[PDB]
Amino acid sequence: KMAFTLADRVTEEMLADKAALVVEVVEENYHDAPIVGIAVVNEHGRFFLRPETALADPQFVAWLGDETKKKSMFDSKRAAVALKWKGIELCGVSFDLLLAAYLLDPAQGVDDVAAAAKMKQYEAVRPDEAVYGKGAKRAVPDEPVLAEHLVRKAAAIWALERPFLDELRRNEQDRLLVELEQPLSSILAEMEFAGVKVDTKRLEQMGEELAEQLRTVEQRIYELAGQEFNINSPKQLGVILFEKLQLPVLKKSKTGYSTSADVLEKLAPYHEIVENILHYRQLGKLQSTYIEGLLKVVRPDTKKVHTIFNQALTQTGRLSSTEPNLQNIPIRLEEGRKIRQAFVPSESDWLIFAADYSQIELRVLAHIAEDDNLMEAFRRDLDIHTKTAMDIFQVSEDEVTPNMRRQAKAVNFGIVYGISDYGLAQNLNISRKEAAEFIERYFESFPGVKRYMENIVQEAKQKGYVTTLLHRRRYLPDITSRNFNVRSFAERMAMNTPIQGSAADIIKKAMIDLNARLKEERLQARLLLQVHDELILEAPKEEMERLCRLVPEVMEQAVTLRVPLKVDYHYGSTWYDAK
DNA sequence: ACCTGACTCT
DNA sequence: TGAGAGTCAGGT
Ligand SMILES: OC[C@H]1O[C@@](CO)(O[C@H]2O[C@H](CO)[C@@H](O)[C@H](O)[C@H]2O)[C@@H](O)[C@@H]1O
Ligand SMILES: [Mg+2]
Repeated sequence: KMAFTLADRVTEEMLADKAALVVEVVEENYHDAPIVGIAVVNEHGRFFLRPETALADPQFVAWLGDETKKKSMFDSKRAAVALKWKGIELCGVSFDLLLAAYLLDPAQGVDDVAAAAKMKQYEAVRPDEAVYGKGAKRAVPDEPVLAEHLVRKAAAIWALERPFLDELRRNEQDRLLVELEQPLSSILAEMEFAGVKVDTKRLEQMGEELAEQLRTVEQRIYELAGQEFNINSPKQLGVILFEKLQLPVLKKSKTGYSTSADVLEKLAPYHEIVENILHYRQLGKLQSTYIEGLLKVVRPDTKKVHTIFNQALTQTGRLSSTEPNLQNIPIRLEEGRKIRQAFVPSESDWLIFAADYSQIELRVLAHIAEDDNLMEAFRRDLDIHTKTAMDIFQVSEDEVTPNMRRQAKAVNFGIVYGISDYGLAQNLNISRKEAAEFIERYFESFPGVKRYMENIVQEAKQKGYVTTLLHRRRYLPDITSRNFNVRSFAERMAMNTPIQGSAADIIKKAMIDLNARLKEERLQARLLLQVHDELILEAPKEEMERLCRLVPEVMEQAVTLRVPLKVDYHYGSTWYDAK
């Protein structure tokens, strides 16, 4: 039972210039959430503070906001955002153990102090799930149990900083932490806190129209089935399709009949019900997920959504986005794309500005593989899919048909995401054998890419991991598996992670560079969102001309590759219009 | 409360 | 026959 002072006032010895700090927010969504307790561990001791005391104390608040008073934390964004909602600035966080653990091995799934500490044989700290419980039973425990937990977390941070930093340095990842992921965390905190304004009235009227179209289609489906059933139950729908209407079973799921859209598209010729089911699902997804789902997470006092970017989750160095996920808002189909008309600037006379990299992943591949053909294509700023078609099919540009371009694009999608010949076969509705032929023809036209793929798979086997341009790492222990599919996937990930992960590295560095430039230029523009290869901002209408020049340049110059980077941009009165 | 299947994005 | 994030409805 670890020693500490349960303090009832802040003292000067709590305000040392180096500390482990815990500012505990237990709610999963930390926006405008309570802080339940505070712990400080430093050279003078271990301290627990009640937040109503600490956060009302001017000296404690000044210390929190003093850049020269250095703090080590776990998940500093969570604390920084919760403090922002209370009007308190957190500065001086020089070490974030969450981000340190994530960089060392994203596959460990570190999401609490205990999990990080276990990586270095430190077990004098309980998992948060053990203290707070889970789901319905989740609760803040009584003060003695809470205070000991927060102090043990602070103690672990204090003890673990040096070994984590030492391993990062050995991995050549120390700058990645201190110069890239930590500064980014502050930028993400500001994006999240600013939020995105939503035109809820427009969403509600869309919901009304959708509801009417769903009722029409649903009724059509029942008259075509000759009975009512739950269309959203793949079990009940499978009985109607495959038993009652006797449609061919072209594919199964672990549990029953497949009703995936690609299966359904093949069955459309047999019965009118099928097109109606596909339309019902399209409309229902928009209704349940992007109208109703979105409305439920808009804050009613300000009509904004405040996402949380998980910076320490994905295996490739991408962010993820939650509550709402603003990285999967519809765009491909025009009916869904209209959802974007609901995402508006937060101030009158402001506009939405969106800038995206053109083919960043294939450009990164050109650079890392040093493929002469691919590097020449991007040096000419060619349409990469048309050029890929010319090469794999050996035809001139004016002989490339739409279908040839489509198939070439699919081969390029495959390379960008590292999918298998089976995956490409499925995407193109062709045999595995034919997909393998496509892939072989690609390697004849891009032999540098082939050499890269061979060379990286050997490197992953030898080292045990692969790396990205800015030294992000992904371990691939399955590369030696005696199971063909398992090993093949690891080999694809060896090839793919440096492409996907380097693209994540670049856009992160661009975000950092852009925030610095916006401040230097005294612009009011602010970053709202990142969507993997694109950045969305809002700014006064009077700043658009400057941003047209500034934002693409900053993004294009974030790194210097053997090929140029190219950024496209658009702006308008809503996110829909920034196209 | 977790799992499955379907669907959205890059 | 693994790209992998998040969300939803249904269903054990
Ligand atoms: O605060 C985000 C940060 O916390 C973790 C747990 O360490 O994720 C928690 O919070 C997220 C934000 O709501 C949730 O999506 C997630 O389910 C929850 O565990 C980290 O994974 C994340 O980086
Ligand atoms: Mg793009």
